[PDB]
Amino acid sequence: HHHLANTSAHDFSYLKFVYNATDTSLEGSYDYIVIGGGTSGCPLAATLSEKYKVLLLERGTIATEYPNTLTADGFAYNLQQQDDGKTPVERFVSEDGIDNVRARILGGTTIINAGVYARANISFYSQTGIEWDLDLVNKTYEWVEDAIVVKPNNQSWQSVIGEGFLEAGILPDNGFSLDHEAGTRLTGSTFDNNGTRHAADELLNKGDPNNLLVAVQASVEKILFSNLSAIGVIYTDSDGNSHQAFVRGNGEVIVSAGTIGTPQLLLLSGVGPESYLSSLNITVVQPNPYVGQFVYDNPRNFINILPPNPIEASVVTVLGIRSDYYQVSLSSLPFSTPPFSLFPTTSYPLPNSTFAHIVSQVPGPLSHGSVTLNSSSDVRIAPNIKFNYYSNSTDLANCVSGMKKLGDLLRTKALEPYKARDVLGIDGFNYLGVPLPQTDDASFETFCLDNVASYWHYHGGSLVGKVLDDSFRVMGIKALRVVDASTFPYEPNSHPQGFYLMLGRYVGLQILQERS
Ligand SMILES: Cc1cc2nc3c(=O)[nH]c(=O)nc-3n(C[C@H](O)[C@H](O)[C@H](O)COP(=O)(O)OP(=O)(O)OC[C@H]3O[C@@H](n4cnc5c(N)ncnc54)[C@H](O)[C@@H]3O)c2cc1C
Ligand SMILES: *[C@@H]1O[C@H](CO)[C@@H](O)[C@H](O)[C@H]1NC(C)=O
Ligand SMILES: *[C@@H]1O[C@H](CO)[C@@H](O)[C@H](O)[C@H]1NC(C)=O
Ligand SMILES: *[C@@H]1O[C@H](CO)[C@@H](O)[C@H](O)[C@H]1NC(C)=O
Ligand SMILES: *[C@@H]1O[C@H](CO)[C@@H](O)[C@H](O)[C@H]1NC(C)=O
Ligand SMILES: *[C@@H]1O[C@H](CO)[C@@H](O)[C@H](O)[C@H]1NC(C)=O
Ligand SMILES: *[C@@H]1O[C@H](CO)[C@@H](O)[C@H](O)[C@H]1NC(C)=O
Ligand SMILES: N#C[C@H](O)c1ccccc1
Repeated sequence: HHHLANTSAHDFSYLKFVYNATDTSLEGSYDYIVIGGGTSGCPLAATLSEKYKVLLLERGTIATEYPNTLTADGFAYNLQQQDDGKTPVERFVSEDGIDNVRARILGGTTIINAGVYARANISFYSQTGIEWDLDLVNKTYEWVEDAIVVKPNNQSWQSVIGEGFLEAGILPDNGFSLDHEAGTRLTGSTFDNNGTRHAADELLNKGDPNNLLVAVQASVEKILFSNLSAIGVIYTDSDGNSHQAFVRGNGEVIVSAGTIGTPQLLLLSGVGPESYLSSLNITVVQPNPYVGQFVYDNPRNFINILPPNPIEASVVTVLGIRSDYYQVSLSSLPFSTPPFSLFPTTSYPLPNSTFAHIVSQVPGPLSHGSVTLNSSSDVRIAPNIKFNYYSNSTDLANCVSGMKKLGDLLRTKALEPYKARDVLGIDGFNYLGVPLPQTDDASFETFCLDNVASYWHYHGGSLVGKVLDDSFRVMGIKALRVVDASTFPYEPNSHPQGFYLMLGRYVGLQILQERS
């Protein structure tokens, strides 16, 4: 409010200091090296560059190469596009069997995501026990929001869903608010009112162009070490040739390669569980039993309704929040090619008309799994990942509560106009896929287990309190930090990009304050 961004084209001014990793003149010594130009990595690198020489290394290319990443209309397209190793969406399947994606592009997952912007639940900070500078946290949210967050305009389906949330008892009406609070609200979006996507790469425009260099298609393969200290990285370019870059003096390497990429790189570099790394004949630099451990994926459960008259497609902006479930709905055109991981399997029925995807998210979650290496040498080979969905019964109980609330939502007068048949029950809707069950808990448990998908908000693998201290330093190693979604075991809110955008700059400011 007051400070929020305006509608405007995507600002690629920063491309004036973006270079192909094939350029050997980038090799040398910097004050900071940031690995991964994503949600946390971009504002971290921009912030550090205000005073110091920074090299940001990103394995993907620049978003201008894939224009459908730059509009709200292109959201499904990037997920429908086949993964050829260069596309901004990298496809994967967890060992649980659930299809999923991660970003491979400068800007990270903010370039492919659903655009929902929220600040962290204000209780999160005290829950962590970290000594946060809370005033600075809030100044930093405003720094991000001034650049890339707007108040969304009205969308007919979002307004329907918001009336339904309220009628179904998800109270109070919070109006327009960026805050994760119980009740129903319109939140911010990183899509602007013209549908232009804004993203973490635009925060590079706040860096000092004399101090910040960005290398794209830079695949960082290994952290180099010396008092055990990180001293640099090895990265390879798109032609396959290798390159080295180093930090100097009191500088530091920061890993911002995401929930999947950060544990992978730590393990490949010999930071990780001693018996596991020894089992792979990877030389142990720093034993730590928790690298790649405590990896979480909040479950998404859903139904799809097919209204008898067309509904307008929308981006998610209206949120229904309770402590035990977070709910939204997306409306979408039909398609004959599925957006990968929207549904949990490729063998899911295709919609022939417009549909509403009505969704609940389990908080936490309490179930967790791990990231392990698939290759002990090649960072381009994706690691194995398993989330163990619903292995914790509290998660299953919370999904049951969310699914019952979705039942309530389907029974509201707000959603009544979208039934195919004017009958009393919710079997008057036409469904794509499996409808909601029956009244007893056992049928809701079965529905939750069988039809789970990824919410895409996975986190963990390099936790504060396990791998990192409260300053995000890797314990036992000087000049090495981790800043991204690998760092916390629970969500900060229903939609975490806002927290991790903030976190990139905030830790950058903490580093600079430490320096001084
Ligand atoms: C489809 C989808 C939709 C989403 N929608 C929303 C939403 O609407 N709202 C919301 O709040 N959250 C959303 N999220 C979640 C949120 O966007 C992510 O949790 C968050 O962006 C993760 O930030 P990160 O910095 O941890 O990772 P990333 O943003 O993915 O950054 C990691 C970067 O590191 C790079 N990298 C990895 N390994 C290496 C390496 N070895 N060398 C060099 N570079 C490397 C990657 O290419 C990537 O750019 C969505 C997620 C997905 C998948
Ligand atoms: C980098 O250069 C190689 C040729 O040496 C080219 O194939 C590749 O597309 C370039 N990448 C970018 C991001 O410009
Ligand atoms: C930070 O902002 C939130 C709103 O997002 C507000 O509730 C809180 O009081 C603020 N905290 C401080 C320390 O200013
Ligand atoms: C590790 O190396 C030893 C030889 O030093 C060999 O016996 C063992 O099979 C190797 N294990 C792996 C997983 O490569
Ligand atoms: C906010 O976080 C606190 C502390 O973890 C939790 O008790 C509360 O339920 C959360 N509120 C919402 C609306 O998620
Ligand atoms: C690597 O991933 C493949 C999937 O293509 C899987 O079949 C294989 O078991 C994995 N190997 C290791 C060592 O993780
Ligand atoms: C679930 O998680 C909680 C907290 O982490 C833990 O106490 C419990 O043992 C786990 N398992 C089940 C089945 O609740
Ligand atoms: N992330 C996120 C949004 O909530 C979302 C967007 C599309 C489908 C499900 C959920």
